[PDB]
Formats: sequence, structure tokens, C-alpha cells
Amino acid sequence: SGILYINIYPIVNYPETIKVSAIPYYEEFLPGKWKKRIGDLIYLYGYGIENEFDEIDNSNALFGKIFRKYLLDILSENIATPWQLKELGSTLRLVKEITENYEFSNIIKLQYELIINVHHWQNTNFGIIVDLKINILDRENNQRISYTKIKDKYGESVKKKIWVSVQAFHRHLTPEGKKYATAMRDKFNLLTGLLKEAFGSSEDEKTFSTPDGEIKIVFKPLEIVEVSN
Amino acid sequence: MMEYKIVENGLTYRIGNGASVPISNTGELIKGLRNYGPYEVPSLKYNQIALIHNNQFSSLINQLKSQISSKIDEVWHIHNINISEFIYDSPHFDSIKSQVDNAIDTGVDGIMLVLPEYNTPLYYKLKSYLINSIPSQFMRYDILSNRNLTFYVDNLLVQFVSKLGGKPWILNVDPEKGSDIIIGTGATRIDNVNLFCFAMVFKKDGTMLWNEISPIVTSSEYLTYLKSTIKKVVYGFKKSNPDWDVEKLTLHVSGKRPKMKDGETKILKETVEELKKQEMVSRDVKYAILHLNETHPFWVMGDPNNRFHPYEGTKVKLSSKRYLLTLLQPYLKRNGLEMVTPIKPLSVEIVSDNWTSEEYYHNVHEILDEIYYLSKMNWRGFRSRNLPVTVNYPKLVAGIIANVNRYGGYPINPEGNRSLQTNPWFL
RNA sequence: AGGAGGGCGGAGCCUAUGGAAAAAC
DNA sequence: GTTTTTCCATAGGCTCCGCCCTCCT
Ligand SMILES: [Mg+2]
Repeated sequence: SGILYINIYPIVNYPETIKVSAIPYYEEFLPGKWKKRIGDLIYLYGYGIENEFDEIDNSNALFGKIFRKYLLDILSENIATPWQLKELGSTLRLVKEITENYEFSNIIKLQYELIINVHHWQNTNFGIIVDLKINILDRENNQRISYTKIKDKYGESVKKKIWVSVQAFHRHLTPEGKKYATAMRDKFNLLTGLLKEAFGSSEDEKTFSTPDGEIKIVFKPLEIVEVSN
Repeated sequence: MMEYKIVENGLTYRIGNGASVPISNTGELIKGLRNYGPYEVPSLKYNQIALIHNNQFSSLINQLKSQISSKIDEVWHIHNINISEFIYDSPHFDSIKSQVDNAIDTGVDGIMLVLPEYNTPLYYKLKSYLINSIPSQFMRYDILSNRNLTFYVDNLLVQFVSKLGGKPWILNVDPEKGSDIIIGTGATRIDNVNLFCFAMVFKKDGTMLWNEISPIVTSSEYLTYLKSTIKKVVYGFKKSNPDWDVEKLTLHVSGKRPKMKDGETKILKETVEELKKQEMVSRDVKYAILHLNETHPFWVMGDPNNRFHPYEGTKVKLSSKRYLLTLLQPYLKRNGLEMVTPIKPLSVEIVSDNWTSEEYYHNVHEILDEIYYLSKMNWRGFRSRNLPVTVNYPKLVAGIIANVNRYGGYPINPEGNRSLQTNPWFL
């Protein structure tokens, strides 16, 4: 017996019903927030409603998808100052320049990347999937660069240092470049810390304002239980 | 919160003399191989393989040959073996081709080639020639120099013994357990174009082992060839072991999502209807189309004393149709567990099925345990790839064939040669 | 290419839902 | 008069290819 953690961050509170206004789809549709396309119907939610709303509960199958996009839209407006909105869509992308001490930071811009998505299961349980990536940017042109291109542009020592620093910022390896006995736990600690910092939360539980109510997230990994059958 | 269940313990490989060894412990497996040998020791026509290289009068090459002979004779029990030696002047394709021609003319069961360095066009243009003629095993001199000779030689010898027609080990698992037939899928994207390959794996001796492989198919011809593959694989299963009925047929898809209807599901359903029309499959035949995935955003943290990783065989229930499957695990050593990078699990989703709600739990757990079991049937080395064989092998075949086609190598047509379906040249 | 794993960069694939148009029959 | 293809669209999820390293009994 034991407990497993998944990196899905549970959402323990959300409105039971939301204001949804379904309108016929059109070719001039601009895909943005507060509106979604499901077939020939465009559903308006949150601030996008136009007072012909329809109350739909979580028992409906429409609720899961509309609420997925609802969470993606709501969390996009609670980004803290050090983090910036990269791309909003099926996933919420937040980036943040790594200002911690690493060598050749004046030529190689390493930044974090929180890829945020919603996991829904059991027809009523929602959650937030946070996946972390590191973007390596060549700081003079601010354009995306790879290890081979780093070695080409700056030499072997720069490439080795940046590789070690990236794998240490992922917490997969030690800062000196070796594997170690607590890399997975450090990776989860890193994910939780960056999620808390990105959404401006100094606490485990943060609440977010939405027209239909409030959303409460736990900012902790979701426990997995052993079932015997 | 989600639930999880671990594959039942007691898993062991099967050895030549009928004994068994604990899994995940390579040293005990090598000791057991010394004691009893491989499960199926190959029978060799010439009892003599060749060592082709260009580093003549090299102590590293001599140590490589000595280790090869010692492990082939002692731990692999291919007795009365002989390793010849051929030297090409230059690493160009013409000279190595001349030397492999000489080695074949002398009469050999396999070619053990040493490439000086890394060169993709030469390697594929020459491996296409080799697989069309004889079992082969490449080495890179730079990689061989920078690696411990024992581990390197043991892994290449696992690869070569499997390529020679041997069976190093099979899972000592229940034969009345799990599906009867599996048709895995693998893909390679070349210039934004998918080339697909099918692996036909089914129970021959009660044990499930890889049997056939398919040529690369275009996405346009993917569905028709999958239909033909289902019919051919069920026919081959019935040919292999009569007195048995086809009860479960699982299909593994990688590199593409299966279509939940009007796609792979439609083709498989129609094939099953036709097959039961000829009374080839059982009336109560249960099928499933599965999606296997590694680029999911999920990470699983486990027991702190297990390096914070889940034990191998852990099945995490994401939903009723999608599962996470832990296949690796930190390995014990003479001192303790070994430091490991965080390990990403395998996403297993049931896109389509025919199961009733009453049998769902049992059937899904059966297919998950069988995916875990065929994870351990990879024969490239002592540590098995996270992918199961059914999707690992076709991916390798598709990569090799596409690379040969793009690099101008000798065409590989598995349909022409029976050994092409029946021998792991791709390992 | 002895493998196993992770990371990064680059292209994109693929599913689902709808829509139309076209050729059938 | 009557089902297949073959293109669109948005919403979502991967997924292949390289190369960079740390490890193995
Ligand atoms: Mg190989």
C-alpha cells in the first residue's frame, strides 16, 4: 500500500450551473475567450453572455467541455506580474524568464513554461494538469535556440554549462550534472512552487472570481489510492 | 482522487533448462544464463560467425573478440562457435560490402560488423544489404571505446542471439491469460508524412510472442492493409494451434489516434463480422482498439524508498477508458537502488471495444497486464524498452525501412521473404 | 549503430465535432 | 429522386524526427 501523486492539481469548488448562451455558428466566428464552438452552436460563457443564457449543470455532457474552456479563460486573468501569458487556447501557456543565478545568463535566456490543461473525470471531478518545460532563447535576438546551435554559436563549454543548468532547473539532475535520489520529489516541489508563484498564490488554496461563482484550487498534487479487487 | 492497481507479483523469465529467474535483476539473469543457457539456443548452419572491421592489430578489437567468444560459448551456450576476422581498407560502402561478401562466401551464420564512427547513409545503405542476406550486428568503434566492454558485449550479444533465431527468454506467465492475438502499430513521420507498420503477435505455444512483421503502409492504404492483417493473423493463429478458438483480439495503435467509429473501429468490426461468418473466431469474441502514448503531460511520484517512483506494473486509473501504466522501476544492485532521472509512465487508452459493462474491469486489467508483460519481451538488451513489443517492434521496422528508402539503400520487402516476417532483423 | 532513460530544438500530424461541395447510385 | 469522398472550420491531443547528456551487470 502507498500513495501516488499525478501532477493533476484538483479543483474542489466550482459553480454547479453556469450561464451559457448557444447561438448558431457562422463563418465569421472569431475564436477567442468567453465563446466556444461545439458543432453548429457557439456557446457564450462568463462575460461573453448576452442575456439569453441557459443554466446547464455538471450532469450535462456540454458542461465538461464548456467548463474546460471556462477554466482556461478564468486562469488566464490571474497571472502574476513575473509571469507572462504566452498562448491561450486548448492549453494555457505561461512563461517566466529564469532570473536565478546560472552562468552565461547574459547570452542565453532560459525561461520556464507552464503548460496548463484541465483533466475531467468521473463526470464531476475537474483538475488542472501542469507540465513544465524550459525554453532556451538566444538572448541577443530573443529567438529559440537548441543545444547544438548553442555549441555552434558560443562553443562547447557554453553548451555544456547550459545543458547542465537546464537539467538542474528541471531538477532531474544535480546542479553539477549527476543523477540523484530525490529528483522526482524535487520535480513535483518545483511544479507546485511555480504554479503557486504563477497564479500569485502564497497559500495552498486560492479562489478565483468568475461570473457564475468562484473556483478553488488546491495547489497540491492529487493523491492516488491503491484499490484491491 | 484516482485509484491504482499493480500487476500481480511473481513475474519471472523462462530459461533454457525450464528454470526461471527473478525479473529486473540483470546479474541473476546472467548467472542463470550461465547455469542453463537461453530459452531457445539457436541451431547454426556453419557454427561460425564473422568479425568485420578495419582496426586491425587493435587490442580493443582483440578484447572484443575474446569477450564475444567467451559469452557466446559460456553464458549463451552456442558451443563450438568460431569467429573469423575480416578487414576492409576504408569505411566506404564498397569495401565493407566486399568484405561481407567474402564472409558470406566463406559461409557464416551472422556478421558482426564494426563501423568506425557515425554515418547514417552508409549505415542504412549497408544494413539494408545485410538484413536481405544474413543476420547482422553493427558496432561503432567510438561507442565501443568509450563503453565498458562487458555491458556492451552482453547487450550486443542479446541482440545478436535474438537476431540469429534464438529466444533469450520468455515470460513465465499464465498462457490462458490475456488476449489471443495482438496487432500492434507503429509509425514514423518523414516530411510530415506518416508511414505505418504492423506487428502480428499471437499465442503459439500458449505463450504470446512476436511472430510476423509488415511492410510500411501509406496512411491512405492503412485501413485496407489493417483489414488484411486481421484476416491473415487470425488465419495464422488457427493454423498454428488448432483445438483453440479465437476469443480475444486486441489491436495496439501508436503514432496516431484510432478513430472511435468509421475508422480502425469500422474496419476491425467488419473483419470480425466476416471472420465469425466463416466460424473462424468465436461467437463471443471480444475486441479492443488501444491507443498507446508517451508524450502525455502526466508524471507519477511513488514510494520515497523506491526513489520516489512507482513500482513497475502500476496501473493508474485516469478515467474509465484511459490508464497510466508504470513499466520501469529502479533496479537493485549489490549496494542498493540506482539513481534515476524521473520516469514518465505510459498512457493506455481504450478507443474502441466490444466488452459489456459486466466484464469491463477484468478485460481492461487483462489487456493492461499483457501490455506490461510484452514490455519485457524486448530483446535489444537486458533492460527492456518502456514500449511493449507490439508497438516497439513496428516502430523500429518503420524507421529502418523509411531511412533505407530515403538513403537509397536496398529495398526491403517483408512480404517476399518469410525470414523477414519471422526474424528480428530490426532489433 | 550495445542499449536504457531524460532533456532540448524543429516541424507538424492526428482525433473529435460540425459544415459545405462534388461525383455517384 | 437516391451514399462516398474531399475539402473546409474550431477544439483538443499529441508525435514524429533530430541531438544533448547520465547510466548500465
Ligand atoms: Mg539494433
